[PDB]
Amino acid sequence: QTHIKINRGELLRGIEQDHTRQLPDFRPGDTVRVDTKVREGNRTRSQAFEGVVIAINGSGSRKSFTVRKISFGEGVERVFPFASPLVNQVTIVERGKVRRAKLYYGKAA
Amino acid sequence: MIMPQSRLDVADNSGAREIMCIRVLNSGIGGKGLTTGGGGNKRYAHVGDIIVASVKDAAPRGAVKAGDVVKAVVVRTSHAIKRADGSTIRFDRNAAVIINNQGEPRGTRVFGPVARELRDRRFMKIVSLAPEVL
Amino acid sequence: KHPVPKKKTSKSKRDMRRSHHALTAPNLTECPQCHGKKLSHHICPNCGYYDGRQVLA
Amino acid sequence: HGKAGRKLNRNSSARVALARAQATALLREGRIQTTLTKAKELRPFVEQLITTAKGGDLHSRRLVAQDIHDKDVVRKVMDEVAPKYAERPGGYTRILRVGTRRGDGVTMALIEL
Amino acid sequence: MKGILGTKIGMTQIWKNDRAIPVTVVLAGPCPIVQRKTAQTDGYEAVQIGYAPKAERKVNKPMQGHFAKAGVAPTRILREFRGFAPDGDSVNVDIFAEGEKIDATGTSKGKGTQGVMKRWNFAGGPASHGSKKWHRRPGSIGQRKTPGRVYKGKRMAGHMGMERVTVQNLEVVEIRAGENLILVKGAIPGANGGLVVLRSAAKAS
RNA sequence: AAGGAACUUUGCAAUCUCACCCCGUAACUUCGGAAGAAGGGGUCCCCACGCUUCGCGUGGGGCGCAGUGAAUAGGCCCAG
RNA sequence: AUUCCUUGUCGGGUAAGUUCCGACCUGCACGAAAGGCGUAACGAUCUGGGCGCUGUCUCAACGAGGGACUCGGUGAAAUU
RNA sequence: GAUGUCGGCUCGUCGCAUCCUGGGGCUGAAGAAGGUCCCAAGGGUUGGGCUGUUCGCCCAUUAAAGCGGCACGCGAGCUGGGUUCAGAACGUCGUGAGACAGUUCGGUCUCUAUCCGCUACGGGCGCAGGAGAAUUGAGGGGAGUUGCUCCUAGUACGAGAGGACCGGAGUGAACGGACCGCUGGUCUCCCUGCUGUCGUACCAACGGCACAUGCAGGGUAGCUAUGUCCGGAACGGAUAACCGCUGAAAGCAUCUAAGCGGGAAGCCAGCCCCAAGAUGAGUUCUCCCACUGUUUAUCAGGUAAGACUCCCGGAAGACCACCGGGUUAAGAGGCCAGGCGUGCACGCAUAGCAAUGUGUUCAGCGGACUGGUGCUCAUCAGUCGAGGUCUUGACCA
Ligand SMILES: [Mg+2]
Ligand SMILES: [Mg+2]
Ligand SMILES: [Mg+2]
Ligand SMILES: [Mg+2]
Ligand SMILES: [Mg+2]
Ligand SMILES: [Mg+2]
Ligand SMILES: [Mg+2]
Ligand SMILES: [Mg+2]
Ligand SMILES: [Mg+2]
Ligand SMILES: [Mg+2]
Ligand SMILES: [Mg+2]
Ligand SMILES: [Mg+2]
Ligand SMILES: [Mg+2]
Ligand SMILES: [Mg+2]
Ligand SMILES: [Mg+2]
Ligand SMILES: [Mg+2]
Ligand SMILES: [Mg+2]
Ligand SMILES: [Mg+2]
Ligand SMILES: [Mg+2]
Ligand SMILES: [Mg+2]
Ligand SMILES: [Mg+2]
Ligand SMILES: [Mg+2]
Ligand SMILES: [Mg+2]
Ligand SMILES: [Mg+2]
Ligand SMILES: [Mg+2]
Ligand SMILES: [Mg+2]
Ligand SMILES: [Mg+2]
Ligand SMILES: [Mg+2]
Ligand SMILES: [Mg+2]
Ligand SMILES: [Mg+2]
Ligand SMILES: [Mg+2]
Ligand SMILES: [Mg+2]
Ligand SMILES: [Mg+2]
Ligand SMILES: [Mg+2]
Ligand SMILES: [Mg+2]
Ligand SMILES: [Mg+2]
Ligand SMILES: [Mg+2]
Ligand SMILES: [Mg+2]
Ligand SMILES: [Mg+2]
Ligand SMILES: [Mg+2]
Ligand SMILES: [Mg+2]
Ligand SMILES: [Mg+2]
Ligand SMILES: [Mg+2]
Ligand SMILES: [Mg+2]
Ligand SMILES: [Mg+2]
Ligand SMILES: [Mg+2]
Ligand SMILES: [Mg+2]
Repeated sequence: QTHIKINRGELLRGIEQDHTRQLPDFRPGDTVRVDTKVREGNRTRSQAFEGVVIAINGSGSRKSFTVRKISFGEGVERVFPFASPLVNQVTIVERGKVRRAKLYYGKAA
Repeated sequence: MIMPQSRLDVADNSGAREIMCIRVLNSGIGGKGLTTGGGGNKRYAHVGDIIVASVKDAAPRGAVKAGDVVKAVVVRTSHAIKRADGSTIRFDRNAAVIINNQGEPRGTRVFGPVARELRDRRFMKIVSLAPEVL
Repeated sequence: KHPVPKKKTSKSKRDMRRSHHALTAPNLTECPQCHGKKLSHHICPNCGYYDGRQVLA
Repeated sequence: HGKAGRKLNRNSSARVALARAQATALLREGRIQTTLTKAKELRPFVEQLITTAKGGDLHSRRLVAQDIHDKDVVRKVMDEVAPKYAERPGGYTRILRVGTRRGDGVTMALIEL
Repeated sequence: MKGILGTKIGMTQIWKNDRAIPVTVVLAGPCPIVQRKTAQTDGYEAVQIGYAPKAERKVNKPMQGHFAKAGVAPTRILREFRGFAPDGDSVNVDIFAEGEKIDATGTSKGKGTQGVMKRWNFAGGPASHGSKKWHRRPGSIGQRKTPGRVYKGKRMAGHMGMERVTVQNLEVVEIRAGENLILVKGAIPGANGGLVVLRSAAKAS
């Protein structure tokens, strides 16, 4: 409704690509180790989630991926944006033989 | 998002097996002891807000008993927590730690992880008892 | 329940209501070939002419 | 509101059974007389079906075999018409607005190849 | 004062330092001067400029005369900004610095004739407690014989949206200058491929 | 989604549950009963083996989120 | 199902119980085939509590189908 | 010849005898925290347990959990629990039929708005030519809530314990507005898996039907709240209670009797939205012009600028309206590429007695998304649409 010829998608990319990063070929069901970093007050710690990967979603800057682990008897999943600076290095560990693409059904485990 | 009827489980050895919510409040934890609310409302409780709660189940032997009331602080929203990078957490089961009026717990420790936001809002001690601070 | 009208309505209003029901007249044109009259963007019904012939005479 | 399609006051199972019989005849006889709407409904679905059939491989013929149920017609678009359509990128159909009618009083149309 | 025009291109996710800021992308392709109105001319203090371009053919005669009065080439769209001044013609560099709070105005996405819910946030009705045909209806309009009317402006079903909406104090995350692209913190009302005007904040703080 | 009777005059309504097989089953009792109490587990496809068959037990394999895979199909309990 | 005083007093359950259950006895105004007090089982009866499940609710959302709306055909009503 | 009643629910809006919040006087007011009274109605006023209940008691909070009016507001708005019909039982009255503002169980709340009123949206005409756009803001609506923490400060005060005003900085509830990038929902045929049965002759592959998706699994665009962004202000003018300056009547004293300053969450202005039907109809830029018709026809006609009509569509919308495109053309569809979605097609090969597995296959399939592309349709044309009344007045020839 301003009519103006323009590639919405490509200005989109123009921005949302400086803020974009690619990772290891994980397909879902692959187990993975993310080496996450935390800041505690001036100091920068370093935890590490390590789980079955259940969902990759979207793309470009907004591309994300959800891990799921059992940490101390209580079950917990967690979802990273491919390009969050509080996420340092992902590392495939296993390659799952997965028949679906979203892996929700494994929340009975 | 916890609200008044929510039966969360308990992370402590304070003898409360299972506690059910009953009000919410919105006190930080500053100065002398805990404080008194943002106000009336706040219709929901999520991770590190306090909730007043009644006690639904307990250990046949332990500090705190079957009916005992008493304020708890949340540790495991089955809901989801968005941290200012985009990271999201979520725990499969809903849970809390029981506490006293200066903050720290009637427990001797904590079972299962806790969300780094408890650290945000200065619950030192519970964060310390915590087996994992995700 | 069961709303009805309070008072019978007048010839006057009633025909002010009808004030619009007035039909709009097909705006027509003459159809370059067979020569009856066609509706704009449709087929001139006599011959069958949209630019050559389609539906038949 | 970026949605897209027609509900054509039928359900959803119907909607299909329609544009499948309608594609079935448009392919069965070069042009058809039918409501202007139901036509602008039958345009891009027949069209896409042209682009399935335009391909040769057995697949494309089972791909078509799903929507267009009668062998003769399938075979027609597969073997006969689609090939004929080779060098042309689209526009395998066109639409003509005739006029009115008595009962329903609805505008009407010819849709052709 | 401060102001310029451009399009709503899209909402996206980007990072400054460590946080997921959500940013909506505005464009503000150069706007040209067209009309400069002063008191001794038109009473009030303003400037009319223009956004999306248009080819001489699809253009009126009058509008042509207009756009020709200051050698400009037609813009599909005109608009005014009260109490401005510049010199030359108007882009976003020279107008915004990164971080400056700004008031962003658009039209909304409109919704058609909308329920008492959707429209005005009405309560509702006990979806299963015997409640004949009263599931979505606002209940009562008044009192009784007094006053015996219905109040002026009593909220009820109505065309929702397509309003002119302004949202206040928004922050210029990023200026992709001479690509006339603007990044702005958060929401901006009215649909993608939108027409929006970025003006300085109304306020101060 | 999170919660799970906070609804309300009352869980009104709607979901739960759902068939067949095998384990197992309370106070109370007029010894018939309660009782399908409760609560579990199995259920599909293939190959071999036995058995009274169309059939079925057993053993090993196979696949999908799930196998009365779709439809017909009890929510249960305590106490007046 | 009977209680005026009445939310009687006490206990149980609840975080909190005019309801409900037990006891109490000062039965306004129980009582023995106009049956009295019990009781297994039976109940689309009535009353309270629980477990389970749930848009009943917090707080509503998206979707679907049939209306409502538009066009051509036929065209009522109570009221006045 | 009918004004339907309690209570709930929905919806509201007024009063101020003010529950909170804001300002002040008094104090048996050191501070903190209070009592009480004057000003003050802008906004705000929680969730449950019992009872038909209003009410009231309790649970747990709160700045506060205000009091009342609007036919004890609100049934052509919903409930239908209380009471008021017929059935039945219990107590009590009555010899009886029957009885009781005693109790108890059950017990039909009636699809079409004519007018005023209201929310929205058009059609007409008006606004001294006929048009395309840009607008001043008369005046009118929304909005106005509040805690907690921290600094000032362990400072003033006070043996002490405790503990400020003022100012300044943050963080949050509820409400509102918008938004779909995130997190999720849904996504009625986008992709996949399933069964019983029918059919495409059979196998293999598919399609129906099992919803009005047969079931299950995911699910883009759009739409959404649980998600996100932003807000309530600052400042200024005039006030209330109140505090004072100069100061006479009444040589003194006096805020007042002439005059003057200060003074609130309130009024006006400031903020967001509508707004010249503001008939008092405003202003500005631009465009078309001074046409033709025996007044036997003192008003029409053909046209300019421009516009509709009609087709094609849209993040606009029930209709109308609104935005774009209409071949000088990228408007939509299709087509190509890509994205995203499903997750590894058919066939064939291979392994296996088979069920199946592996390969070929990051494979195949494809609703909305992003661009490119003249393959399709937006073809032809029909319909309107100016000639500018008078009066004075100033200015030019
Ligand atoms: Mg998702
Ligand atoms: Mg939140
Ligand atoms: Mg107990
Ligand atoms: Mg119809
Ligand atoms: Mg069907
Ligand atoms: Mg719309
Ligand atoms: Mg509702
Ligand atoms: Mg009146
Ligand atoms: Mg759930
Ligand atoms: Mg029921
Ligand atoms: Mg026995
Ligand atoms: Mg059983
Ligand atoms: Mg498996
Ligand atoms: Mg199994
Ligand atoms: Mg059933
Ligand atoms: Mg008691
Ligand atoms: Mg008897
Ligand atoms: Mg019987
Ligand atoms: Mg209860
Ligand atoms: Mg009709
Ligand atoms: Mg009457
Ligand atoms: Mg007063
Ligand atoms: Mg008020
Ligand atoms: Mg009265
Ligand atoms: Mg009343
Ligand atoms: Mg009434
Ligand atoms: Mg009743
Ligand atoms: Mg007697
Ligand atoms: Mg009407
Ligand atoms: Mg005004
Ligand atoms: Mg007026
Ligand atoms: Mg107002
Ligand atoms: Mg200090
Ligand atoms: Mg001290
Ligand atoms: Mg909100
Ligand atoms: Mg998106
Ligand atoms: Mg989504
Ligand atoms: Mg044969
Ligand atoms: Mg077969
Ligand atoms: Mg069939
Ligand atoms: Mg059949
Ligand atoms: Mg059927
Ligand atoms: Mg589905
Ligand atoms: Mg002043
Ligand atoms: Mg593609
Ligand atoms: Mg298809
Ligand atoms: Mg396209």
